[PDB]
Amino acid sequence: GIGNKFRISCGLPVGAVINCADNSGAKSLNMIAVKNWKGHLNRFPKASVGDMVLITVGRDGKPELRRKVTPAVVVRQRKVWRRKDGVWIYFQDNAGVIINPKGELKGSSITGPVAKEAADRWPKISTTAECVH
Amino acid sequence: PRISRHRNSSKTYSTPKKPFTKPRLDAELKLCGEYGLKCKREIYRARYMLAKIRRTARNLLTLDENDIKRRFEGAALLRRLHMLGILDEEKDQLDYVLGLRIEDIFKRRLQSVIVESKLAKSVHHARNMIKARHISVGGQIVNIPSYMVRISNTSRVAIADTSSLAPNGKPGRTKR
Amino acid sequence: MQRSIIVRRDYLHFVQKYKRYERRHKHVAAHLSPCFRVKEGDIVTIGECRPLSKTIRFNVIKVEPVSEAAKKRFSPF
Amino acid sequence: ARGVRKHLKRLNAPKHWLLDKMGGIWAPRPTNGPHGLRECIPLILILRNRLHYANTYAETSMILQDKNVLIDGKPRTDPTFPVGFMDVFEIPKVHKTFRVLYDVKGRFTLVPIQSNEAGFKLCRVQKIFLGDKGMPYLSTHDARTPHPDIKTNDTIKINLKTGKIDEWYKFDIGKIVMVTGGRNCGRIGTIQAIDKHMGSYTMIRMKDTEGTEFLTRLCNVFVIGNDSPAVAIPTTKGIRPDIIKNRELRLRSIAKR
Amino acid sequence: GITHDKMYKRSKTGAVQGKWHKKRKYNLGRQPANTKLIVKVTGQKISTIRCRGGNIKRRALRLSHGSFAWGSADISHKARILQVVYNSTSNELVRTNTLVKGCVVQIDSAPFKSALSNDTLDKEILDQIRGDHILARISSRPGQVGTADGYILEGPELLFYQKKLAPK
Amino acid sequence: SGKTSGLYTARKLRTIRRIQRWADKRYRKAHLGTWLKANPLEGACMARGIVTQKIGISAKQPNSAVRKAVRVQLTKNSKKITAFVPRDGSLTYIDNNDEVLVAGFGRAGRAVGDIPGCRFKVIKVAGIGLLALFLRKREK
RNA sequence: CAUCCGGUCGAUCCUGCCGGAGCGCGACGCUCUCCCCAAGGACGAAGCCAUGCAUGCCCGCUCACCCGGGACGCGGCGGACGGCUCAGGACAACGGUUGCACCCCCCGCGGCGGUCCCUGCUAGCCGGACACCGCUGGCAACCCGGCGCCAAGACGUGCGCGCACGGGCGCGCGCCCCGCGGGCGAGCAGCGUGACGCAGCGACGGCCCGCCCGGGCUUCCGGGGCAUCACCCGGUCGGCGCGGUCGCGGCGCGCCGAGGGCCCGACGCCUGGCGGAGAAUCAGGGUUCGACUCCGGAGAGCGGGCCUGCGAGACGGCCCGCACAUCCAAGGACGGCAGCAGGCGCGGAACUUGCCCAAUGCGCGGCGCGCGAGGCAGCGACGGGGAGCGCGCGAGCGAGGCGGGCCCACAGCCCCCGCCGCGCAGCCGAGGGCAAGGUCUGUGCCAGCAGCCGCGGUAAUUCCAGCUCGGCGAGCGUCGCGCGGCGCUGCUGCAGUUGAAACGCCCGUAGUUGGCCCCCCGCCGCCACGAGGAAACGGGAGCGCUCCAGGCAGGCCCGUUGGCCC
Repeated sequence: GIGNKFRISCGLPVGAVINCADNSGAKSLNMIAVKNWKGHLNRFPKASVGDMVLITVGRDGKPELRRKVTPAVVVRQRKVWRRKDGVWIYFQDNAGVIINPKGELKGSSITGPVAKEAADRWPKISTTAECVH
Repeated sequence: PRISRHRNSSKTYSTPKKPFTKPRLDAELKLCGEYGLKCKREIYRARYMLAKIRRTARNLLTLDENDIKRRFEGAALLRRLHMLGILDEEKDQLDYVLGLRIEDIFKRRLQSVIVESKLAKSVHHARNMIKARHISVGGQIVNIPSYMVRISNTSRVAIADTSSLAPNGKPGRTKR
Repeated sequence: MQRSIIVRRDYLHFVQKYKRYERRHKHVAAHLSPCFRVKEGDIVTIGECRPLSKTIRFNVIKVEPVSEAAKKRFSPF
Repeated sequence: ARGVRKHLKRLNAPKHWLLDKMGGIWAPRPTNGPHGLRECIPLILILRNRLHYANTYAETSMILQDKNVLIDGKPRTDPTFPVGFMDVFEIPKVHKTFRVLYDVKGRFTLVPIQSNEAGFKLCRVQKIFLGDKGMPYLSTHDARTPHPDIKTNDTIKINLKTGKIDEWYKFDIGKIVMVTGGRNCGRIGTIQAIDKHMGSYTMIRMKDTEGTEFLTRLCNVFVIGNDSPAVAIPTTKGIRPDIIKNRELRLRSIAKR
Repeated sequence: GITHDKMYKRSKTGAVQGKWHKKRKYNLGRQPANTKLIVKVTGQKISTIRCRGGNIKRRALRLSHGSFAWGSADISHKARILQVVYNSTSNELVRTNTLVKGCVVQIDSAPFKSALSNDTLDKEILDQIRGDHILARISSRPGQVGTADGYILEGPELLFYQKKLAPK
Repeated sequence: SGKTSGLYTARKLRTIRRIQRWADKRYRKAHLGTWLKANPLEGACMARGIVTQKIGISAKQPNSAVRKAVRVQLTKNSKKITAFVPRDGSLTYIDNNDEVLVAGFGRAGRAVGDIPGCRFKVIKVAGIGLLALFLRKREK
């Protein structure tokens, strides 16, 4: 991730199954946890766009990816979030792209629109995404 | 592509179905000793062609005498054998072709025609002399011992014009 | 079918490995004009036509009836 | 399959051209024109191989690159331009004139002819077309394109000078006729009979001069003079020499050799 | 990718056929150019489409007017062309006003009104000539040829067709 | 039995041959396709392999000897072959898990001689033919 | 193109299969003296690719250049042909046979050749409008910008005869039918008659027509296995009205019915399924195989979708989806060796990042270049063929070497010359089948041998050695497979009492088989005879490559040949 992020409403808590934008052969990613989360008692870890999330590929996914906690990045979220320019933005579906611990993406292509916050955090996401909105 | 593929080749030598028959094997050694043959492959080529020619006469046998095909093929088959000097000139019939043996093919050898001309007085010396090309068929020097001289060229076969007997230059030990 | 009949074409196929003939049948589709009144078991004389439909490249030019049903008897007409 | 082929392999080439199997992957290919591909021979072979005038295929193109050869009285120079049946081909540098004829075996032969023979050309009449704005027209075996009392199959003696109808050889029983296609090409005989069958492929029966009734398809029949050859016939008169008569000729040739 | 290739069709025995080739250009098909009646003319855009062998076809897509002929008197004149009445294959196409050969149409009687003065020239076309619209069917392929000529309906087709559409 | 011989019985004769031609064990092995799928040497004269272990097999009686052999895992099908190394003392030439080419004993998938369960035999070890090693024509 | 022998027993005769015996064609081991000829990364990976190359040719204009030497761009033609490989595809492809009165087709060849205008014309023949090129510039690269200017046998416009004319029209033969043409086997044509359109080509006449060369389809017959697949299909099957196409058609659409297939095996499924020409093996009949030469198909990582063109649903075009990549300055860019070498993966297995268009063609235009097509060399025991390792009393080379001659795109190799002259063998066996020791060593059911039967247990004809001898031969052994063997697949031509095997019995539908009998034709089938439809290939005529495997050559010539059959 690059630079200092800005707090944005964190739509996805743990347990949030999110569709997979990348063509790596995963269809739906199950969020085990959020990278960088010191949390208070009882608070489910929550993540927004541009946040790295440990996910597990579901039964529908190709077997090689399945059964390993893997890192991913949230690229779209249904929850409306306010940009510091007063733009309240939301997406049709919550989505994630599977990425190595370094930043490289496991899938060659990212499908559909991608949020600016993810695009700024990850340079590879910015180049791959056809549309950053 | 590559007309080298278009060029053709044929199997001229047939091995015995029965490989080890002591009576046939010894007779082949006699033929090899008497006619100065190099290996039993040499004999096989002659045996194959004796068979095919006799088979052609047998094919002509099932044709009526003077059948357009029978007359055309019959004339040609007889012609080639007496042209080479293998079959009796006067007979010119299919039945006489049926009696031909590999001895006739052996007699056509240039190295064979020399021992009858007394040039080398040994099939093994004739073979040796042909290798050094000291025998010429009518203006053609021959390095190969199976020239298969046609009947007319028996008069032509003689010691080579190149240094040998009645020498053009110095031949062999006189040279060396 | 309306304005269409199926013409069974009986024929023999010679086998050379065994010198016997095996009986075959080929059905052909023929467009029939109302001028032809056609009943099953009759014998028709078909002719070639530019394809009228998916299975019809043949038209009827003459129809010959037979009394009742003359059995079948595999006749390569 | 994509577009038109512009090559002809040596094995693909018709047998009549007699191009050697080895020494060449592919024979030359004719151009679309007066004669068809298997109904015509290449001009390059007629000079380069048949006459041996051109040492290489390219040096046959050189000979006609500068005008030096003519077909049917017209320069018609292209090297692979089709040269087919009854063609007046003349080499004026050699001062020789040759009708392209069919040999009894069936191959094409260049036979020397008189200047009077060069004066006229023989071509079969194809079916009359009614096109070109209703003006009646009819095509030839050489595709050249009238006289009302004429039918198909008859041979017109086009002059190549007038470029007009001259003596029309009507197709009827008893005319001395040549066979263009089939196994007995080159043989000359009067047509004994014709059986149409009112369908297609009219049968042709031909009595030869020696009484052997040879036969062919009615399309492959060429008229050669309504009465008399009316052409320079190569010295075989379509007698059909037999395989043994051919062995006699060959063996006397070897005797002379 | 439209094609009329038979490979994509099943056999007489209802059997799937193995696809031995990808779609080929020769068996290609092109979008149906639906000729559209302009209705009030207060535009005739006719397209031209490259064909096989560098040939040409004219595709009518919107047009009004066109040559018509009164077969009974054998007089032929251009006509304005009014709404399509009847399509014989669809009731929607008539309302849409797409033009295709076999579609019966109304035409203005004003060019052919010159025969009202004449008498005993049939009776049916006499009443249509008196009326604003004449019953007529199209005889030209508007889409392929690019023109939509037609014949004024006369006698039996007119008898059957009038019964088919006009009465309520 | 009349062996159906009528002028119109030519489908019956053909049908009988195709069904009863499968009875022959040799035609069955050749054209069933079962050998091809199950053959360690599937349509191959020979194959490369690693020696699983060097284990002698006791010969079938009457003959009594320990015929030194090597179990071999094939690179192509990962199947284990028991291959008899031939001649005298040639097992020593082989080391465990050495490259080995193995060819069938010559009975077309059948065991040859007293060796029990030996559909194949070793021809080459680590690039050198065992006879060449045996005669010392080519050393290891 | 007609052949067996070894193996069940104490012996015998059988059945029965095992093993030998020959051939082909790939691996594999050991060895090869040459010369000639020659296959060559198909074989469950149509897997992936670094590098270089595989389609250019000309000027139609030339204002630069600089003497027509003539680039650079536009312009024309070709890049669809050619090379590659069999992935797919089982009433399909492919082959013979048909049809287009259901059609499309550049070049070329042989012809026709009135092109309305209101007009508007410059028609002694016209416009504007750009590349190139300057002039300033971007970009890491790729790739292009703007400016300014000028061309074309480029393109746009444009007179031009009312048998003007592309198209598409409406209308023009008939009397039961069947017999003349411009016709045909057949109402097909080509127009006259009344409209519409204003198509081409026209700024160096082609509009157009035919022939033809290919296609596009189409007819008929042939066209894998499986019943542990018996019931299938639902635009599927007919008809009708449109579209759409080059065109016919459920080819798409509406509409209307109820079909179409099948124990004469449908449908479904599978295939380490290209098909035929052909190949291998062989008395006859069969069997087996169809990567590659020739032809036809089909594809160019995978699906689609396309414009250009006369023709491609093109991939050495483009566009997109899907993989898998490369360049990178991180912004972006840019792929495709089932072309040729060469790399890699894999497999037991398969060649040089080699040289030239001179032939053999083809592309481009009358004046010569382009081609990893093709040729030529290199590797090359796939294999085929020809000679060697002696001979002589002392006769003599060729294998080589070195200069020539000559060959060759140049080399080379061969051969011919002169000189110098270096002959030079292996690989399996001897108990039998099956050819060749009633010899000495070792060893002692060990080691080993042995396709098969068998040998080895301290005197082995069978092992390890020596010795001899045999068989083949610059080849010999080994493994896999096909064929023969094997009449052990049986149509010819097998068996079922007891060696394997008559359903326990009976009716029975398909299926198959049906006494005689009519002479005299009609359809059958059948048989003969034609006709027409590529060769190579198999055979075969003719022919001295020095002989040969070869090749269609050759020779003081059939009209020199190259027939003729398949």
